[PDB]
Amino acid sequence: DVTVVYQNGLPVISVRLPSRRERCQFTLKPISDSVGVFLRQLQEEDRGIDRVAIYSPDGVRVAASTGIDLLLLDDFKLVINDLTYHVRPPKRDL
Repeated sequence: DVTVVYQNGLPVISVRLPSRRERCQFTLKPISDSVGVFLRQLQEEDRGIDRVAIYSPDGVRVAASTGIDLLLLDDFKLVINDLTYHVRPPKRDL
């Protein structure tokens, strides 16, 4: 799976990327990082990623400008190449 865990107050997203078996974790800043920033970090991590996107649980594409704080208010789907991951963050205030 893709997991979301808060460490030292910040969300840490751990992902399996297509080109290696070792998982990679991405620490994000909810107040300043955006969806698009995180997708760019993923692509920079693994050149074997041809395509990456995030969708709502209802399957609607999430805007790249959206803050990570808003994204982590509820579940989401993370598409990496031909795999879709249902991510379930821990629900926190805002």
